[PDB]
Amino acid sequence: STENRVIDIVVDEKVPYGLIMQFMDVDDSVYPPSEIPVNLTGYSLRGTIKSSLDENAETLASFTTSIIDAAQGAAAISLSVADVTNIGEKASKERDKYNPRQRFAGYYDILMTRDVIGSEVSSFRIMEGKVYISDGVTQ
Amino acid sequence: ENRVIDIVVDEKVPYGLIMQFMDVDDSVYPPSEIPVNLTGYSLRGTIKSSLDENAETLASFTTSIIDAAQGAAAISLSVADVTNIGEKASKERDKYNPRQRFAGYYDILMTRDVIGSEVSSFRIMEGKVYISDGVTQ
Amino acid sequence: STENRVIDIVVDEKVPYGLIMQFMDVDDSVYPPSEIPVNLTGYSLRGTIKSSLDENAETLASFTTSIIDAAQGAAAISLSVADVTNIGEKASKERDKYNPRQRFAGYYDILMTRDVIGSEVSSFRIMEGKVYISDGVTQ
Amino acid sequence: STENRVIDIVVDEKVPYGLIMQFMDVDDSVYPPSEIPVNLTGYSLRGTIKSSLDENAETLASFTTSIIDAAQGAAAISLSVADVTNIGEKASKERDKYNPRQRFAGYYDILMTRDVIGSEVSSFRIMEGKVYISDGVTQ
Amino acid sequence: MRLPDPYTNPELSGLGFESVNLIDNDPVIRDELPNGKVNEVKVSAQYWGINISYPELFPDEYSVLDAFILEYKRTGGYIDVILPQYEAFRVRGNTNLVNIPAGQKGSNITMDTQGVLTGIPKPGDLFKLSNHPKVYKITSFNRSGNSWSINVYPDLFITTTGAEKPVFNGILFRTKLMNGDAFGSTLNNNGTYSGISLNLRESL
Amino acid sequence: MRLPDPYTNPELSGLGFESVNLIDNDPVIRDELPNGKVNEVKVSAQYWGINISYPELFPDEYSVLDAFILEYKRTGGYIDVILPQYEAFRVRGNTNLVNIPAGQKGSNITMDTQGVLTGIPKPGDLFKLSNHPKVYKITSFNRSGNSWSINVYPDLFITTTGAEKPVFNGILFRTKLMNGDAFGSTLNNNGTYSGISLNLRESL
Amino acid sequence: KIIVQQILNIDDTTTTASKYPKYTVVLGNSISSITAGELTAAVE
Amino acid sequence: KIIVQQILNIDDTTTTASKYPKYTVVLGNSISSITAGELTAAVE
Amino acid sequence: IVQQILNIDDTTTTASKYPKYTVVLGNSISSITAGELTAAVEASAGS
Amino acid sequence: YYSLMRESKVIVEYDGRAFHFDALSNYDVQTSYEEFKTLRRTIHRRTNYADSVINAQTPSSISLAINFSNTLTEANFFEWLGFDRKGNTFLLPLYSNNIEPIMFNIYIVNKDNNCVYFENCYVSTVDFSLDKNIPILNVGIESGKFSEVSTYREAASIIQGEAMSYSPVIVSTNGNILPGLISASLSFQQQCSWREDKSVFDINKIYNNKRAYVNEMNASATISLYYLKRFAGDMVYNIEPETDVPLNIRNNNISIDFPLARISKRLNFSDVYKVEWDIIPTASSDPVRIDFFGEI
Amino acid sequence: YYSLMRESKVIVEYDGRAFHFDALSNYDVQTSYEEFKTLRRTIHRRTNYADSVINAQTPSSISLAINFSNTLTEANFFEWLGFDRKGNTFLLPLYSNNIEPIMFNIYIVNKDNNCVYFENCYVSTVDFSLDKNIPILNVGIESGKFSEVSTYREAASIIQGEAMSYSPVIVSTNGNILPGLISASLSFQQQCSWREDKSVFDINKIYNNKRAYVNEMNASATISLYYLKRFAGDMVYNIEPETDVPLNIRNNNISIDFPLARISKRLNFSDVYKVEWDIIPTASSDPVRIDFFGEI
Repeated sequence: STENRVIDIVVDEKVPYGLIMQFMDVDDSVYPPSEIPVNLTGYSLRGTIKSSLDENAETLASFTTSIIDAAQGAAAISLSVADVTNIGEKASKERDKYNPRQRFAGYYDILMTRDVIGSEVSSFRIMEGKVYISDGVTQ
Repeated sequence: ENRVIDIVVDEKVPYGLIMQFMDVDDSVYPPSEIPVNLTGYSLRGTIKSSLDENAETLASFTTSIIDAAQGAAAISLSVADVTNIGEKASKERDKYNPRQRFAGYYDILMTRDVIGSEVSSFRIMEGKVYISDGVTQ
Repeated sequence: STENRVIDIVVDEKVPYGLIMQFMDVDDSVYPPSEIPVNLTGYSLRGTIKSSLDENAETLASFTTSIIDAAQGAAAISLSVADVTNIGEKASKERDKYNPRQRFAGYYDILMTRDVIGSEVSSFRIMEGKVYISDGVTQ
Repeated sequence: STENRVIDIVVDEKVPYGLIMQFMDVDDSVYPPSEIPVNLTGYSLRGTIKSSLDENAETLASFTTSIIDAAQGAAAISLSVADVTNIGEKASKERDKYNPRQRFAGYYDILMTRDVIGSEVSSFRIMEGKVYISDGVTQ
Repeated sequence: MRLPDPYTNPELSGLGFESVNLIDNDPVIRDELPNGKVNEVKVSAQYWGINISYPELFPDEYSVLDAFILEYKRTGGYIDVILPQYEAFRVRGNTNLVNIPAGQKGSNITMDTQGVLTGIPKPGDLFKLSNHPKVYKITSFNRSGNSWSINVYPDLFITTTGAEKPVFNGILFRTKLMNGDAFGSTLNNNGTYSGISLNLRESL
Repeated sequence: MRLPDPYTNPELSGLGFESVNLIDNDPVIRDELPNGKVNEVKVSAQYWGINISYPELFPDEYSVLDAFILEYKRTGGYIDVILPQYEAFRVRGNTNLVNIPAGQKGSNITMDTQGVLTGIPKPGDLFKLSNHPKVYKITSFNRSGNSWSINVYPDLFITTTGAEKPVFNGILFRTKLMNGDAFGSTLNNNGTYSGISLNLRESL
Repeated sequence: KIIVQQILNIDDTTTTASKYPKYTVVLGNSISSITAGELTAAVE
Repeated sequence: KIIVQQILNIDDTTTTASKYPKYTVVLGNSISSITAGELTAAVE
Repeated sequence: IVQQILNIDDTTTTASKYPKYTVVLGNSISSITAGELTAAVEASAGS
Repeated sequence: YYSLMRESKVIVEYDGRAFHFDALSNYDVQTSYEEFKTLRRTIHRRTNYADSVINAQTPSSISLAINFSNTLTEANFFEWLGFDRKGNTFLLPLYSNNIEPIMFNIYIVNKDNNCVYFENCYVSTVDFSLDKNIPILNVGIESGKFSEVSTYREAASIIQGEAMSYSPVIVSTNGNILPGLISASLSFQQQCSWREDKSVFDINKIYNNKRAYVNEMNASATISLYYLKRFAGDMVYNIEPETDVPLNIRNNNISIDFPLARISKRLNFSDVYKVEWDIIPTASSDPVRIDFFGEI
Repeated sequence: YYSLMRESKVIVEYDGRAFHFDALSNYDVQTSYEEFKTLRRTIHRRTNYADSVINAQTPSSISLAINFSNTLTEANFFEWLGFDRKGNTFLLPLYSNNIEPIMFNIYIVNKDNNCVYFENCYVSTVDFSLDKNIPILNVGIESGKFSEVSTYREAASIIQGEAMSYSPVIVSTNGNILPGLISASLSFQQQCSWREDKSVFDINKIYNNKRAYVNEMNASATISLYYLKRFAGDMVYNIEPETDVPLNIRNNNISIDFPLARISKRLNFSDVYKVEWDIIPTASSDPVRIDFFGEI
């Protein structure tokens, strides 16, 4: 299927954020294709948000990251409320005509590494996109 | 299902809405579901005239857990509250179907107050709210 | 939704008016649906007709209202001739192009309430709409 | 569906006129329908023709009326030659090219009541429409 | 015990026969002679056969049909049938006042109508005797005032006792289901039953 | 062993029936008398025939069915099946509390519900007695308070011991397979099997 | 939940509302059920 | 421990109203459903 | 071969809300690279 | 008194309520009767005059063109078509408990009591496109019986409001926007058959159809694009048919979602190379979603 | 980067050489995939979502319109169609040793490596007319397989040259010129069928056609004339069908000869009376000849 690496994100103001993800290897040599939980031992995650692709563009936040269930391929990433406030302050005023509650805020990437074999490491850009803040009237 | 839910209120009549939370697991088919224990959860919300952080408030819901084991909760407004909205909503009475009338935006939070002294929040619903004008007392 | 509470009644001059209503509970979890008359005891009904939605508009008439056979969920509502003729006298003059016998009069709303606190002491709308008058010739 | 209350009539001038109406319950229990005559004992019919739908329009005639059979459920209404002759001079003067004899006369309206009151309601509008006169050249 | 139909159940109009086939069976043995004569000998009864076909059926009207047919099978009774094409009331009056003399036999009936009846039968009308389930068919009719006579096919299955009365109206065939030993209904995933048909043979 | 189906393996969504044909078989001696009488006598068991057609099958679900059928052949057991359209519930309750008087015989059953059951069966519902494999059809029902009376077809194969319990839901037919000696399957070029169908018979 | 309603006639007294019309009024200018031959024989 | 969580928010959501006519008018050239009382007078 | 990542909002630790998305990464996280060389080196040193 | 479409009116009656689709853009209708006819040539008399009888009303087709209206009343068309409803959300149920389609009733109204009434009807099609024009919704209906009538049920509060403002379409997958759109076209169906009921009991009576059964439902779409590639060796935008694609289509005010879909592709070497995607849901796909939003 | 027909290019590859038909006037092409689809209605579950799979590439048709070119390269179309060749002369063999038609291979090329390649193809038709206009040659081709590709074989010396100047048609028999011409139209064909090869071995693979067999060849022509007679009683220009007529058709630069032919005639009473001749070779006829000549 389509090799989509790209997903946009919608955080919400005044509220902490968290995302969980589950890794499965799928083999289509036999039908229907077989889906298997990835043993997530020894992997690690990073990622950062900044206001533009530019090489000088300032960082707005970085993710807290943790493994959740290594035998089940579960991991999670999150942002504290203070980070969310910084996003909301820095973000655009411009609104979006499809949903006026959303405001553009920056670009993100959750670069992931494996260090499992031979004590030597490798890294790849598993997921990428834009991030928006949704406004909230409840404080 | 998204977070987005519109609301319509009735002028000069008290308003109340009920919900219950459940877990789901489709690993059993047909999909299993079980009411979520709500013990310790609590709710908040407001209705305000605009998404602008400067916008004025119009009303605040009353809300209550009604049965923790059935996982059920309820929200309401009195006629005094609704009256306050009726006084201040927009007046763009539609030329062809005039009863519907826009009032503002709302958001409802719940806080999982719980043992361990952690707390976390997540927004359950968010949308627009309309009045329908009330010809009879 | 307002799509299905709403019924545009048509009164007619020099003659009293009256309706009878049956309250059914239903669940279509079986085909055909399960259905019963609602026991209407301890409810009561109200409503009025006014010449406009505006808060200053005139009260044109109040309904006569009455439960009957409350175990069978029946109720009845009516207007006297004095009401019908007054609204006949006070409705608009501009005759409807498809039916010159009839003229627009105003808006109405029926709401019902629990007079014993049961699970609630509360009220809700049951029926809405606007009222037209058929003019009429014989006394 | 709707009641089909709207019916229009044509009166042949210089000749008496009469109409008969029968009130029936009907039960659709079997293919030959279970129709039953309604008891008309203690009921009465009224009706009039006026030149226009107005507060002070001219009145052309009042129907003669009677019950022929209280148990066959049949009432009748009629107009004499004197009445319809009074019509024929005051109906309008236009004639259609393909139908020269037919002239508009007025609006009519049939109203029924119990002779002893049910009080909650006392009468209802059976039927209504308009009256045309067909000109004729014999006596 | 009528086969249900639109007249009994106008709500279930699908039960109206799509088309009906009426067959005479007249078992006879026959030969052709070399001189070109034909010769034939009759034994055994004539009997009416009927075939019925139905369209696609919805589950409700089908269930009403099965509820009938299984009641018939359990009871071992008879199936009564009406036949609409002959439903005309051209003869009426106090049928039970007519006198049929005893000892009429063979194919001619004579009656004293006593001047009671009004109208007349026609060739091709159905005719029945009040005390016997057989259905006959009118070949021919004559009057001599109050006296009537009719020549009728098939030949009479009984001698008149003098208690019989004629029956010109509402004749129902009495029949049983020769097809019934392998009966059954296809159910298609439309939710509709199909392929129903009935073969009936009168029985006395 | 229970035939696999979308109840037992809901993921095998193709494995339901595209059509069925529940046939009554009722062997009789019939004779036609020259007087036009038809005589019928009931001898030997009535037995339900069932024809089933499947839709096109993918290979995996086909292989599951194939293995089931071969396991049946190997064991020599019985094939158990439940018709879904009858499966729709009407009566519910603790049928274990129903009590059936012993010694009932002939096509009428009576029972005491003690008021435990809720709803009532419709004509054309299925019915079964817990201690015997035969299945019966309800021709009619009569209530009298909490006592029930039921007229069933066919007639009871056995006299009530007084220890039976009724079963209105989840009724399984017990059957044997008539095609088994020559069964065979065509792999269509598109990668599907077609025409897969079964002619089942009840066996007692 | 569901509400059903009908107009209150003068003849029906009062009864539960129903999902069909009840009464029918039939109109004509004349009676076809009686012949002059019958009515004359009856008087004569 | 893993879950998926959901919310349901149905209620006595709205009272479905419905309205029906009670009677029907039909017209023919003639009434076809009257019978003689005068028949009894003729026989008397 | 390809590998599938499901991701979904986290509401309260270990509990999650239905709105779900899928990433379809075109090469398994198990597929190796030049690590083959150093793995062969250390296996040979074990030998 | 003549009649005029330019002042005709349409009213839909259902559930003992009535819907005034004021914002009609167009409609088309026919009515007809079926006849049996035989010429009975015979060597006694080679008759030249045919013998014939009229038996039945033909099932009329009806066709409507409707603009999208604020106050959204036209959503009831999807409700009648047999989507399940959750406020403004509509869903296809993966399997359905209906057999008969939802029957409903139609008035056509005009001046001078000159009215027509169609008694039993069902929706067979709903169909529209976002093709750079004010989106117009077509409907195909059938009706089994008609008659002329002097009167109609009034309807005045359930009136289709003002038309929604224009806005441009977007197509996306997992929030990837798709480059170089040309059009999107959608159709939804409820294929049905009338059960033929005519019987020898009906002889010398006029006959009508009275009941129909649902054969099938369909949801399907087409998309037209300009052919584009990111870099020459790329694979993501090739011709080959993808499968299990999640796909989302929207305007400002309308949204449609296929949780998983199968895509056929066709390419046309017109003056600018064009591609058509044919879309269908997969058997395992979840309920397709539709939403409506009112403009302020 | 978009693409444009106005700068597209076509290259034909055969025999390990490549032909650049520079002087293309037009072309038209489609591509598609076949799919198997079933809806599997079932009384357990009246499923509404179809089950379907894509299996095979459809055999594309190709259509070309080409101007006649000095340097005559397009004669290779007749060579591939299966005429035998003798310098510039072409002949139909009276009977043929082929079974498979001559397979060949096609590139469609554009800027930015945006190229397409059609792997197995055969010519089904060549067709043209001399109708008072610059003679344009149509070709119908089929191809059994396509794919997109990043590159193409260069071809630069085998380029179709400049267009030949206009000249008027002549028709003749034994050197009699024929009076009052209106048009001549020709067609030549190589009717073929693909052998269907799909097998249960191909399951879960995409399938293509791979081989076809020649069913038939045809050569045929039409001529339109004004109706003329020399003197009223004449016989030579009557309606009646002649047979065994030797017939020759040419321009300045192209010549076609039927050594013996059968002529049908049709007459049309249009405002000026018109006659159409339908031409076909007789069974005993010798090889029809075609020649080309280059303008100086």
